[PDB]
Amino acid sequence: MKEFYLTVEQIGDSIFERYIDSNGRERTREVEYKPSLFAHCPESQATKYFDIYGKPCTRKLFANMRDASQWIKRMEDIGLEALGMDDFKLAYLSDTYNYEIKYDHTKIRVANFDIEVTSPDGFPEPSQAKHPIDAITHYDSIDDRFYVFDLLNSPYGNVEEWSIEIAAKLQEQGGDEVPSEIIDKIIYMPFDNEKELLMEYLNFWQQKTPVILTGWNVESFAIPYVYNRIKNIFGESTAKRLSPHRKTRVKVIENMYGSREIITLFGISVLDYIDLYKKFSFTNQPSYSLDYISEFELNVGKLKYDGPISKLRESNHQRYISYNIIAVYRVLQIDAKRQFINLSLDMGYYAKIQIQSVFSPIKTWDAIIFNSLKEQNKVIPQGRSHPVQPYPGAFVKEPIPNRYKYVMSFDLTSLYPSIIRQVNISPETIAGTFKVAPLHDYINAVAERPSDVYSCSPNGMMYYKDRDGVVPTEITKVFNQRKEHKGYMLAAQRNGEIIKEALHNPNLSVDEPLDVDYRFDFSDEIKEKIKKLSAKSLNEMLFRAQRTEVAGMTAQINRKLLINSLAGALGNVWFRYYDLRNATAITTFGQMALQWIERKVNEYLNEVCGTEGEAFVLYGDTDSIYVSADKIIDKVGESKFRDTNHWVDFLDKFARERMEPAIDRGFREMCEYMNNKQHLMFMDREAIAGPPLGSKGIGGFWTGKKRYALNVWDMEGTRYAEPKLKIMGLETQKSSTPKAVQKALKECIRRMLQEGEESLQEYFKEFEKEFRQLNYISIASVSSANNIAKYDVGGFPGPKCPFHIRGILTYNRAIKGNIDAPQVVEGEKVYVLPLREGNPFGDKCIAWPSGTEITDLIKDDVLHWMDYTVLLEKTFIKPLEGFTSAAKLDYEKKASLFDMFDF
DNA sequence: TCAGGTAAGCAGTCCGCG
DNA sequence: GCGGACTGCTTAC
Ligand SMILES: Nc1ccn([C@H]2C[C@H](O)[C@@H](COP(=O)(O)OP(=O)(O)OP(=O)(O)O)O2)c(=O)n1
Ligand SMILES: [Ca+2]
Ligand SMILES: [Ca+2]
Ligand SMILES: [Ca+2]
Ligand SMILES: [Ca+2]
Ligand SMILES: [Ca+2]
Ligand SMILES: [Ca+2]
Ligand SMILES: [Ca+2]
Repeated sequence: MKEFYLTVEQIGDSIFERYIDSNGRERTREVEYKPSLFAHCPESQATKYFDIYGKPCTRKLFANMRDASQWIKRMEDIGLEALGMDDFKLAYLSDTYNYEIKYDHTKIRVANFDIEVTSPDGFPEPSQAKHPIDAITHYDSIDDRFYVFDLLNSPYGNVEEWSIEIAAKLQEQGGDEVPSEIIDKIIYMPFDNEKELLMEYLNFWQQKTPVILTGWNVESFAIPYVYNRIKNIFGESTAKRLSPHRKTRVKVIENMYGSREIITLFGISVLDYIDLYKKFSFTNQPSYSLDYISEFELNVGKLKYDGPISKLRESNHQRYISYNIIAVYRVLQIDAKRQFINLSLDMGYYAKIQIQSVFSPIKTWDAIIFNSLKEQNKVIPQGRSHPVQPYPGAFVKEPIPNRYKYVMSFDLTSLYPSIIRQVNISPETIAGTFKVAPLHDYINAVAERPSDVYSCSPNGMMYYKDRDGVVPTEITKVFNQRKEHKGYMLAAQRNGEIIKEALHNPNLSVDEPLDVDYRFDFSDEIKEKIKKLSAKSLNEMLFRAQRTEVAGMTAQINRKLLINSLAGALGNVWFRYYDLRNATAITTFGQMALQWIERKVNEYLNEVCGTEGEAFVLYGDTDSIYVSADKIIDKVGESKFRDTNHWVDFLDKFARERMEPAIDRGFREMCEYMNNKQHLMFMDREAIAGPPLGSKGIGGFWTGKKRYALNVWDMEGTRYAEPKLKIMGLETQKSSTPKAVQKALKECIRRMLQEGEESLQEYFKEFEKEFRQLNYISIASVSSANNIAKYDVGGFPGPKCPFHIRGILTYNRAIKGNIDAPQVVEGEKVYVLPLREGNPFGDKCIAWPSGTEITDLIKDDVLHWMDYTVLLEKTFIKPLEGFTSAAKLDYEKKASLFDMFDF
C-alpha cells in the first residue's frame, strides 16, 4: 500500500513523524530534515525556481531548521523578503508525500475517552488537579473496545466493583441500560488505588497510542486534568509519557476578555468533538453539554441520577461507571451520524497538514496552495504584517414588509468561489486597475466597458485572461468535490420523500427494508417494491435515507465552508495571500451581479406581462432573488388548477423553461461587459412557495431584511410530501428564544401561511390561556454570557449592565457561600427568567447555567416569583405582533357589526 | 469564544425629547 | 414611550 503520515512534529532540528508504512504498519521516525528557503536573484543567474510573479529565485539549503529560521530573522533585519514555506513540517510532508494521499482509516488509531473526578468543593480545576481521577473509559477504534479503568478506593469513598450484568439490564429492572451492542466490547479493570490505575493507563496508552484523540471537552478538561494529576502524583517526566515523543507544552489560548491553558501533546492530533461540532454542525445550541447534544442529535433520553454528581460515586457507583461508559459511546454515536472525524481526515490529508489544522482554513489553504505551486517549481511569498481594515460585503435589498402569496426564489451556485473563477481573482493574476464609475452605472450598463484586454470587477481591478491563477485552480478542485457530495445529499432527500409518500399506505405484512444505495435516485423497480412494504420496513428505510442525507450534508456543506473561507481569508491579515483588492473584487462583483440580475428579471417579467416599471423581484440577499409569482398564477387563473401540486408543476416548468434561460442570457451579457475569463454565474430556481390550493393561507411574508417566512412545496428539485416552512431570521430560528416559544411561534406562522387569519386567532387565544403551565426551562430565554467581571460592582450591576448579566449577578448573590452550587462560567450560555416586583432576589431577573435545572437551593422561589406576563409579552407577543403587522393580519379578532345577533 | 469574511436584525441601557 | 447612540448577542448570507 501507499504510505501515509499519521502525525508530524518539529522538535528542535528534528522532524518526528508517526506514519503507516507500505505494509500497513504504524512506525515512528526522527528525521534531521534540511529545509529550503528562497531569495530573489538576478536574471543573469540560471534557475528553475520562480516566485508567483515570475521573478527568479535562488534556493538556499540549510544545515538544519534552526539555521533556516535564523536566516529569516536576518533577512528581516536586512529588509529583504525571505521566500518559501516557513512551516518546516508542511515542507517535510510535501517532500515526503509528493502524490495524492490515499489513507486507510482502519489503520488510524482513533481514541475516544472521558474521565470522572469526584469533587466536593466545586468544579475540579484542570490546572490544580487536586482530586483523584476515579474513572476513565477509553474507546479504541482499532480494537473496537471500551477500556474501563475504575477506582475502587478513594479518600471520597471505597466502593464495590461495577457489575456488567446490572449495567445491561433495563432501568425498569434496576439497571443502567448500557446498550446491548457494546456490552461485549467492554474490558473492565478495577483498581485498589489511584497510583496503580494511572500507571496502568500510561502503560496502556504506550501500547495503544492515539493518533486522533477525541471526546467531549477533552482539550479543555480531560487532557489537562489527566496530565496535571499524573504530574502532581508522579512528576513531569511521567506525565509527558502521554506524548509519544515525550514532549508537551502548556499552550495559552487567548480570547477577547481572558485566557485559558491547554496541554499540547506532541505527536498526537487532538480533535475535541465539541469543537468539531461547533465548526461543522451548522447549529447554534442553547447548551453544549453532551446530554443536551446527544438528545438533539440522537433523540436519546437524558441520563438521570439522584443527588449531585459529587455524591454519585459514593451513593451509586454502579450508575456512576455505566454513565461514564455511555458518555463515551454517545460521542461515537454522534460521529456515526455526523461523520466529522471522516471529514477532518479527508480535508487534512488533501491539504497535507496536521489533522488538527482543519480548524484553521488559513492553514488549510496555505498548504493547498503551497503544494500546488511547488509542483510547478514556483516559490510562495513571505507572509507580511498588515493592519486590520474594514471592507464592504454583500448587498441586501430592503423588502416592502407585507404578505406575499406566490413566491419563486432563485440563487447563484457557490457565488464567491464562482466569482473567483469567473473573474480569475488570484494574487499573481492582478493585471492592473481601471477608472471606476459608481456601482449603479455598472448595474444599469451605462458605464464605459472597463477593459478590452483584461477580466474585470466593478471595484476597479483587472486580471489576466491567459491562464488560471492558483486560487481559481485550487478552489475549483474543492468546488467539484462539493458538487459531487451535494448530489448524493439531494438524492437521499428525494428518496426520503418517496418513502414518506409510501408511508401513507403501508402494507399489512412482515418484510425487510430494501438493500439500496440512498445516494442515488430510486429506480422504478425500487419504487414498486417500496409501495408493497410494511410501515416498519419503510420507517427503517426512512431512517437510513435520512442518515445518508446527513452524511452528504456534512461532506457538502463543509467543503462549501472551506471554499467560501478562501474568499474570506483574502480579507484576513494572517493569510499569506491577504489582499483587500482581491477581497473587495469578490464582494463588489457580487453586489453588481445581484442588482444586475434583479433588473434583468424585472425587465423580462414586465415584457411577459406587458407592463412597465413594476417590481417582480421583492427581495434579495447576497446572491438570491425572490420573485412574486402572483401575476403568473393569475394569468391562467386559480380555478384552472386541479390541486396544489398542479400549480407547483406549472411554476416549476415556468422557472426552468422561461426564467432560467432569461437569467442565463442576462448573466452572459454581464460576463462580456466585465470581459471575464469564463461565464460561471449559474442562478437556478430554489423555492416554489404558496398557500395550499383553496385555503385562506397567506403563503408567505417579509418583516424586513433577513426576516421572512415561506410555505415551500419544492426546494431545489425536492417535491415534499408535506409542505415545509422555510423561516429565516425570525425568532423561531434564534437559540435565544425560549424552546416552547419557538414552537408556538412556528405554529402561528404555519397557521398564517397555510390556514389564515381565523386559525391564527384560535391558536393565539389558546396559547395565551395555557402558557403558565409550561415547564420553566422551556420558557426561559437563552444568552451567551461575556464580561461578567466588567459589570460586577460588589455583586451588583455596574453602569450599562446587560439584562442577562444582571440575571447572573442576581444568581451569584442567591448562591453566595455555596461551594457545591453550580457556577456560571464566563463565555458560556445561561437560561434567563424575569422576576416579579418585590421578589426575595432583590432584582428583576435571574440567570443560571443553560442545559441545567436551577439548583434546589433556590428553585422553589424562582418558580414562585417567575414573571409570566413579562415573559409572554417579550418573547411571544412582541415577535408575533411584528409578524402579523407585516402580514397585514390581526392575531386578535377585531369587533364587527355582527356581534351580537343572538336571542 | 483559538481557528475565513460582511450585513443586519432585535433586546436592552441610557437619556433626550419642551 | 419612542428613537438615537451605543453594547451585546445572534442571525443570513
Ligand atoms: N458562511 C458563509 C455563507 C455565505 N457567504 C457568502 C459566500 C457565498 O458564496 C455567498 C452566498 O451564500 P450561500 O449561502 O448562497 O452559499 P453559496 O452560494 O456559496 O453556495 P450554494 O448556494 O450553492 O449552496 O455568501 C460567506 O462568505 N460565508
Ligand atoms: Ca461525567
Ligand atoms: Ca461500537
Ligand atoms: Ca442553492
Ligand atoms: Ca448561493
Ligand atoms: Ca403500500
Ligand atoms: Ca443564497
Ligand atoms: Ca468588580
